[PDB]
Amino acid sequence: VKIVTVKTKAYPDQKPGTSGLRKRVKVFQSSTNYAENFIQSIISTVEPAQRQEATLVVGGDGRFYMKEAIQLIVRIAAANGIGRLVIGQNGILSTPAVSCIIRKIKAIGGIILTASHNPGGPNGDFGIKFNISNGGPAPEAITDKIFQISKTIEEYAICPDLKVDLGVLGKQQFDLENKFKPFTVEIVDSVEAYATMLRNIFDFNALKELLSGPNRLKIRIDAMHGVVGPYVKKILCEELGAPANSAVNCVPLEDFGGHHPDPNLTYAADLVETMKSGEHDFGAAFDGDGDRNMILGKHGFFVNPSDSVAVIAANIFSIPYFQQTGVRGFARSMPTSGALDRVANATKIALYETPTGWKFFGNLMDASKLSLCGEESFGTGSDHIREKDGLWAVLAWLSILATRKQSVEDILKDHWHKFGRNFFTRYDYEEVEAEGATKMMKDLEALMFDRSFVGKQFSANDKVYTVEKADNFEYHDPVDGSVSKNQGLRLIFADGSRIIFRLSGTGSAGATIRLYIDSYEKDNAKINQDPQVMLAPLISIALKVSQLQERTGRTAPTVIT
Repeated sequence: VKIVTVKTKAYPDQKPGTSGLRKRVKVFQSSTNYAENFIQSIISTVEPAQRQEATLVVGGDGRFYMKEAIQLIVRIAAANGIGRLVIGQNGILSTPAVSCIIRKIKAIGGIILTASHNPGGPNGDFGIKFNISNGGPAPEAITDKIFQISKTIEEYAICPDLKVDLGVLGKQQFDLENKFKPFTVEIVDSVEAYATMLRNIFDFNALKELLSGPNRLKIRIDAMHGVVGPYVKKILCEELGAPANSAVNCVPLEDFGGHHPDPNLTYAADLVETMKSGEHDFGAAFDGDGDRNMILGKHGFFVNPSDSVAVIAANIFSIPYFQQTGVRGFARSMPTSGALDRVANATKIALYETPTGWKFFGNLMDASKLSLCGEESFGTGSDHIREKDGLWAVLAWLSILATRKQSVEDILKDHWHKFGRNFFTRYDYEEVEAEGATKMMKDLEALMFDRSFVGKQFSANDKVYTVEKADNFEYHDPVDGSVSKNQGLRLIFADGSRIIFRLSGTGSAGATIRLYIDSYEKDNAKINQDPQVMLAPLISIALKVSQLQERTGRTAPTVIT
């Protein structure tokens, strides 16, 4: 194989965010050398003397164009001095799977081809996420260095003629012009190391009795035609024994079967109606790269992502890994409910309120300060890998059903009687006109920081809402030193209820308003009722204090969660 150098011309817009460079498929296949430039810039943050001994892991959610880009990663990595590439079979590797192999085989990092829940196909989205040696996403110092290089890149090295086969397991070696050591491409099965990790974390024997034995928990798992389908089939059906019919949408399709792979009540509607009839006792959906999850009980009973991290924490010792490893810290992002705090306070185990996104979670985990973490945006994880893990949340849930022998609904009623209930909902007011929004935020801030704001009685219906605290949330990371300022506007009442305002403003399209309401109820009688009824007093207080119908003219939200 020949090593060629191609004189290219740099691109202005290749700024990789916390979730890698995400750009619609069209840009990648029509903008000459866009992919090449970004791949050669990623390879370039890796120091020459460290390249020959370096192994990079490669793989992605399976969406359209993933195979072309992998053949690009191989050719450039080869011509560039990279010794070895471990590619998942067929290029398929899930995001929690790639984190798992990087850590296992001590790889330099990995390149993951995924655009998460964002759709795929020719008129779909395409991303290139870079993960580093600890197995987690690259941190800002590395993402910006990729950025500066992609902006000033003049030329990139490639082996044009080289073409590995992705369906063949095993090792492939190639010889590169005059280079003394050969290039190794190793095709690994996609599920093996990941299931070997899960085997030592969970008690597969109890789960096999649950799913196969006379009692048989009749489950329903929808993998929405993304990367986790292979993993459901191999681990839950073949190894654990669940019927073949338990695994819905489990064949990775390039266009995700023309649908958004987003684990929520709106997009996993087919699973939600299927759960309503009553025949299944458990259901779950996952996103395109397998790191987010939706738990469903009997008849469609929605288990809220904030309640779920708290249920798993309240039973965490039912899982072999926690029994042997110990629980060294709990964590949630700030917009997520206070349910996890009610569980954490019942113990001498530390809780951390952090901004949105994994980096906050990751650093605590590397500092040996975090074992279980969750986000209200269908995200759950632990320190086994350095990314979130959808199927791990499902096996943790089946591990709690196995031990408990109660239905999902019963586990939650018990939970709310022990810990009280944190009613939670989330209103997504997608894209508004920036001036009104900034006004609403500055107004609110002013009003919130007053000498008479605090302690004051705000009210409606059965209870009284006394403002115990009110700020614009900022975080000082204990590990990398960064300070994330003005993360969200929040009103905190004395009973425990909260209202968080978060403005996702885009200097390209507009400004999205995310309204989060967390309302703590401790009464034995009010705990089991409907969330929108119990949350309406605090939602109208949020519209009456923010003056949303006023400054941005919006009446109802785009989405409710």
